[PDB]
Formats: sequence, structure tokens, C-alpha cells
Amino acid sequence: CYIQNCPLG
Ligand SMILES: [Cu+2]
Ligand SMILES: [N]
Repeated sequence: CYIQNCPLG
């Protein structure tokens, strides 16, 4: 999300 590049930010 900040380093786990999550989808649909
Ligand atoms: Cu991340
Ligand atoms: N997001």
C-alpha cells in the first residue's frame, strides 16, 4: 500500500 503496492489505491 505504501511499500506493498496494493491494488485500487
Ligand atoms: Cu505499500
Ligand atoms: N487507495
